[PDB]
Amino acid sequence: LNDLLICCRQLEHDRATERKKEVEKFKRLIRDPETIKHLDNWDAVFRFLQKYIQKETECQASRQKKMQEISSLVKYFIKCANRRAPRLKCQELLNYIMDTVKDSSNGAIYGADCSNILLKDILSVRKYWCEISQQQWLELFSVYFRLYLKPSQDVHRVLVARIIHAVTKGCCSQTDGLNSKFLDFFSKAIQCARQEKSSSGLNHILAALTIFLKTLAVNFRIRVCELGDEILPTLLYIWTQHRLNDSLKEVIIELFQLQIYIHHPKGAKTQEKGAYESTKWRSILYNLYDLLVNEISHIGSRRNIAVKENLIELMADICHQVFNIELGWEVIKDHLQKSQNDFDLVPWLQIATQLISKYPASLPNCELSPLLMILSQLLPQQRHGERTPYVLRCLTEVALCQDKRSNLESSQKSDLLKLWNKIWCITFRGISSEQIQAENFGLLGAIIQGSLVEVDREFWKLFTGSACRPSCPAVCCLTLALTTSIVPGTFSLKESIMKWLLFYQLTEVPPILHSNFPHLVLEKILVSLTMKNCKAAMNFFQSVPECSFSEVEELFLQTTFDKMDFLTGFSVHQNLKESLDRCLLGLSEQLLNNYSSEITNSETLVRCSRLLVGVLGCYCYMGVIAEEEAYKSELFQKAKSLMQCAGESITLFKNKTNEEFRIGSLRNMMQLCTRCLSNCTKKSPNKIASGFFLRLLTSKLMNDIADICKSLASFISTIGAINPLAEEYLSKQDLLFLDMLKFLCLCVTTAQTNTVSFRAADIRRKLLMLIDSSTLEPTKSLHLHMYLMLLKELPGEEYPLPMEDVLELLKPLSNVCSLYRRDQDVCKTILNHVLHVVKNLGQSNMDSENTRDAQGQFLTVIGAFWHLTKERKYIFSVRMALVNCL
Amino acid sequence: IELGWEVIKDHLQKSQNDFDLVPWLQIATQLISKYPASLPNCELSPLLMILSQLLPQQRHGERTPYVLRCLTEVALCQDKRSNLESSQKSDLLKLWNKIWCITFRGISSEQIQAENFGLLGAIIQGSLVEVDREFWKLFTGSACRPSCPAVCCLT
Repeated sequence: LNDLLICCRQLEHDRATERKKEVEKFKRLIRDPETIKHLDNWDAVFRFLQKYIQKETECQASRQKKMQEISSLVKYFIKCANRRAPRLKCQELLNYIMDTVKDSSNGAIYGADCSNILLKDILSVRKYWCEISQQQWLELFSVYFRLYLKPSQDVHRVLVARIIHAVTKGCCSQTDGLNSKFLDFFSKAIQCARQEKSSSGLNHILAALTIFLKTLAVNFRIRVCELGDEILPTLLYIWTQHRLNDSLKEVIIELFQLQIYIHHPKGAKTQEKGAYESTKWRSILYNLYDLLVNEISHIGSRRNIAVKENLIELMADICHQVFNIELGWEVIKDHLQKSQNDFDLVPWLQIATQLISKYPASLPNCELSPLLMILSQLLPQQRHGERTPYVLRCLTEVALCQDKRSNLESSQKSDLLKLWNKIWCITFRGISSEQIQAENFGLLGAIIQGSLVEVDREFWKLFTGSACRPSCPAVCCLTLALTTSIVPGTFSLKESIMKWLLFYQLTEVPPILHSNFPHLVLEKILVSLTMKNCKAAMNFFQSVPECSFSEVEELFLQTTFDKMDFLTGFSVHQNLKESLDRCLLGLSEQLLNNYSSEITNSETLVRCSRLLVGVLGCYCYMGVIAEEEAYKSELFQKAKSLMQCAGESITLFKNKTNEEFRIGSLRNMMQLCTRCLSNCTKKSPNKIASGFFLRLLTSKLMNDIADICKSLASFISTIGAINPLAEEYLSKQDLLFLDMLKFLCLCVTTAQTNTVSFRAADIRRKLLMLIDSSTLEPTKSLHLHMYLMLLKELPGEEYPLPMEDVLELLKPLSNVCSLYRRDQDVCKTILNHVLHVVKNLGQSNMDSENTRDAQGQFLTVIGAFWHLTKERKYIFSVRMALVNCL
Repeated sequence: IELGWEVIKDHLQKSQNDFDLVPWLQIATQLISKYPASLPNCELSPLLMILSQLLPQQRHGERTPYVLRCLTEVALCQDKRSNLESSQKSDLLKLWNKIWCITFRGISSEQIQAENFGLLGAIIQGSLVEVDREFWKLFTGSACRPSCPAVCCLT
């Protein structure tokens, strides 16, 4: 080991003739046992390589080949050194890269090569990405940006900008942020963009500018505003005089949208509302409006005729900022009128849709009637065309804005009603078109929401027979129709509606079970169908209460003081009850008879059980039935039998763990049952349904899932580094494991409220043994994710947890904090996770030794974090996390 | 070898796509239109049953006008027969009532306007299904435009 290294070092210091074989001898001297016994050091061989390289280069075109093979061999040495683990320290390697790239004596190919090693090794390892200091970060950024500014241009320039985005990503992710004195540097780069035409690496530069402005938007707001005011005209000139590269266009539009957010947070218009106004900025806005108007009328701006969402948002924001040369809705109406083809009509409709959806008040009350008339004229074209769904969804937010206004005069409201009735009768036909099924039901629910057009008896005929299958648009239209209208008795119409909702073929599953619906939506409609007063039940149901760069907009609003976040039992139709019960039992027999172990899936049974428990909870919340007799109903028996028949899937899975085809169905039903449960303690039908679902669950499946937790716990592009918290390290089995932990945590935290067959004490014991100190390994991503999820879910303020359990949970925090102190993202994540155990740590009625030990450990770790923050070792996000936990 | 409508019904049943189903429907329609007597009275009920099953496919497809014309020709052939038994005539009346209540939807589609109007006219002229008050509502307002298909059945 040491003797071999000494011999290799001595051989490398000999003459060139001897070195010709000494290089190969040193390359072949490495071996697996040698590196196994060498684990510690690597700094010795690193500096040996350093001195060998410097002595080789110390002593034209001939030397280029020698440089090539020495670069190849040092690259091989770096790759093999970090093949297993990154033992080599990144500091000296980065200094070597810096001192070899700073000088112009080394060739550009060597610079590109060392950049490749920098990205593949330094920029691909989290430890290397995190151990770089702020001063080293900023000096490396400065030297690389100065190299990018060199007049020499080669193929590597687009490569160099790739570093620029990465390093800028590093300083804003691991450090608090470098000073603003470097901003002018980028300005000069922008000036360079005004001269060069290739723009090979300009996309990366623009992306780096966008991310840097997003990071630094917290401070230097005036500096950012003036920098934008002086830089955006250059970007406008480039856009005018460029080949319109898609990446360049999208990054430029992203920068423009960021600047609009900076200048006009949350659509602010006047100076007193928080927005910043200037003549140059207004001229820039007008020029950008003209450019967007020119560009939207292009083939490549969209076979597809739909414009991308970013363009629509940018155009709508510009229109809102400029609407009061004179601009207004008149030019929009003229463009709509003169659009003789769908190609030039769809973009304007999209712009109007987005503008009304985001800014309902941007449309004056005088122009709503002309807009409605032009939309009505453009709606029919003798058949279902491309623009038909666009117009259908454009009318939706127009109707919504009409709902959200009350200053309209009597004449105007009468005129809009006499136009909306014709709109209703026109849109009544064409519902059978399935390709616009989602769009049609958007209007029908919306208008009924505002009571603009009185519902007719013929509308109730639509939800009958096999005219349309029960889908989410259909049910969300039906519920809104039911809230503000009374179903006619033509005792039979309600029966037809119930039949259509529960249409069963006498061998395909009903569409309600096949597809997914929002939780507790069909059940409310079903229980109100039998209600004496459906409208009253509707008004009663929703009367119950409930428990990125966007946040920078609210931050600016708080800073400017524009938005103050602070200082702010019915009887039921008896006759329909037995009919509903008969339908339920019939579908129960149909589902049970055709059920099979393999061919029949399980999530359909889960959805049917959700429907049954929703109906039961709705009945319990009313005075229809009592809870005790609800427990004894045959609906409970069928719901239990559903999971009894579905448990054989888990029984087969626990024996055949290697199976990879059932994982999708199991994860589907597992996500469904997680969405079924509700952890809120308020008196709501959701709580009753969750309790029923928990009490349905048997102990055998609980034990099986707890055992397979331990069974599976033993299993063994991006510009910069990979976040350890990212999902790319998580496979399908990992996703199943995490949502399985979610389900089990919800079950253990919500079962104690009611009476269940299974005992939660042993379940919690297994959960804690899953994260046992001997078993848990902080170095593993899966184990760390499981620990964070368990810490997030186990604590609960409703009922105090045992102090032994919470101290056992808190014990493995110290080592994972120590091993991941250099990574800011994991620190902020764990700080966000640890704040939910305080609600149970605060309750200390039984002041024992364990309580004092747990609170002392928490106090010590919080104090250590506070001291670390006082040492300027944590980024701003860590500071917000610490403030939140305090 | 034995040949008959049984193989035609089998081909209709096994046709999983409109490519292999439209030609057989066209052949049946032509045979019924030209030679009504070629279809024995025993197989008309299974033929109508398979046609009713093949009529809906969750949207307006290419085979829909062909199925509509086939049903029209079947109704026309049923018009020119009087030897049917009481049980068979009652069963076909019930099946035609089901077809009547099914065919109301999709009337707004102008592409299959002519076929829908022809089928409705065939059923009404044959007196297979008693007309309802909802039928008169169809020719009201601006839901459909007056045309030759809209008046040939109306008269």
